[PDB]
Amino acid sequence: MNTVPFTSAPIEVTIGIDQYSFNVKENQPFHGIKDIPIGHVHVIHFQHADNSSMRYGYWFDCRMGNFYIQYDPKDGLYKMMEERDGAKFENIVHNFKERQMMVSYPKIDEDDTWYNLTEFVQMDKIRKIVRKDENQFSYVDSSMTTVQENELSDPAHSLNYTVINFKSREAIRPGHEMEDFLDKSYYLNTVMLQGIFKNSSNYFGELQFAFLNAMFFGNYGSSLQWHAMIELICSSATVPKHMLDKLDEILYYQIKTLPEQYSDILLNERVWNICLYSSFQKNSLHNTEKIMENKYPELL
Amino acid sequence: GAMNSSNYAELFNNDIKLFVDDTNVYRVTVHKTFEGNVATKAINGCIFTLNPKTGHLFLKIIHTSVWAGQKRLSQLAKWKTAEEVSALVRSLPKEEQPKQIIVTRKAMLDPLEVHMLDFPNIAIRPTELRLPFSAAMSIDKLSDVVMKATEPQMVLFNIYDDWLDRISSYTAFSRLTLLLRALKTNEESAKMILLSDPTITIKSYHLWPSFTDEQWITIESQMRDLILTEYGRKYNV
Ligand SMILES: CO/N=C1/CCS(=O)(=O)c2ccc(F)cc21
Repeated sequence: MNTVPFTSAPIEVTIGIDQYSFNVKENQPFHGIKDIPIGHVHVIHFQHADNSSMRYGYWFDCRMGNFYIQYDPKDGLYKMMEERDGAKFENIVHNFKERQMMVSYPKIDEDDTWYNLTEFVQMDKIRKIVRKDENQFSYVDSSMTTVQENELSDPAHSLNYTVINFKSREAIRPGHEMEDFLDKSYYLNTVMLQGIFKNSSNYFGELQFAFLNAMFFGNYGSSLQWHAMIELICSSATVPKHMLDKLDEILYYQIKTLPEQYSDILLNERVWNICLYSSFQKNSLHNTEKIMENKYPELL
Repeated sequence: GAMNSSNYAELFNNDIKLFVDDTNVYRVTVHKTFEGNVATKAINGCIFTLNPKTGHLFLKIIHTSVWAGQKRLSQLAKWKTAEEVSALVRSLPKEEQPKQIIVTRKAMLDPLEVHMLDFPNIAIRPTELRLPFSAAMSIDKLSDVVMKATEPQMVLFNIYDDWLDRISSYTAFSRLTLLLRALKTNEESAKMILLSDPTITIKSYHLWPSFTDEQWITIESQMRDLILTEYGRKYNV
């Protein structure tokens, strides 16, 4: 078990850790979150009480270093910062964990939600979508645009998700125009899986990461990317059987975890109706279809 | 974006553009089988690809063999249209290639866009106009070459005959769409108007009769009357 230590909490802020969240008052004595599970990536995220504009946060993995939060009053945000030292990161926290004012990462032992949302997500891949190589952790916020959005303006601050475009030469073989546009199997299996992603686990990893950025930060380009990666699978007649079964599980837990009041903006009617009811894989997503119908029957 | 009543004069400017109409590509007769079920029999069709400024018509005849052993023909027809339009563009010299292609039905947008990915700078546009180009097969010489074809064939026409010697493209297109709207609303009466007098001849190298200017005004009036009436005979007014 590992801990994210906070220098202090000078501005009132709602703090999220994975799917949990709690309110901290201005200058409340708060030095962190403990019992953070090893073996998964995590995200710690922030929404200031005064400006609900800009939800922002940090993807990190405790195995990759000792990470802490300190507020910067010039830039006006809680920053994740790195301190390599067992004669400092240990010498400072060992004092902080004698005075007990952290809440437990509050994991119910029956609960596999976070594992199920991050099964295929790996920090090394996050750090390639979010390019800032001097840090072991990755910053994302509400406003960051994606590479594909910028093609249609600061590159250093972009989300470099894999570009998917169904009406592109990458997607459409010359002479197979109609075939490839109505059955994207070529583009999914040859271009994307074998060529770009190398395997389905990397594909699912980016899909899961896009969903989580959409959910936690309201990042619109991430939501676009999540729906595009779903639609590319559902619109392929030929998908490995293991991928379909796993996709049904992935989507089930994402739909399960979505806030009920955010379905209006985070869920694209056209993609979901096409995927569950019109597409090649209409009959292959039983768990996802059942939860979508019992929880969001309006969208459909 | 889409073409409508507001940007109508763009059709006649000096940017090359083509209208593509696919309504006559896949044509069938419906009949009963010996067992009393219904079946279709395809007949020859055509793509109607028109330069509205110049009158040049690229009539690509769609021979029934192209459907043999194929499924979902109405969907295939749109992709076949787009394949042939894109082939036509590639066949034209660069300075003859269109800067825009306007499809008369919105279902052609995605098939044409995908077939034209190699031409990123040719705009594929829908239109809100209800153009009457389905009635092209009511022009006897066009119908005749389509039905007689025994293999795929491209036939070139000027759908304006010699009219541009005397009138502008705007006026020529207006006359054409009037004639075709009439032919579509009441073919028999439209054809009686045009062809009730066998001495106003159609030149061997033309599609329509050799009307004088004054006879064209009478003709056009008679076509308007027909369209207004049919609109009464239909809604009772
Ligand atoms: C008052 O804490 N100041 C600091 C900055 C120096 S550090 O890197 O050792 C550090 C580490 C963890 C922490 F929660 C706070 C601090």
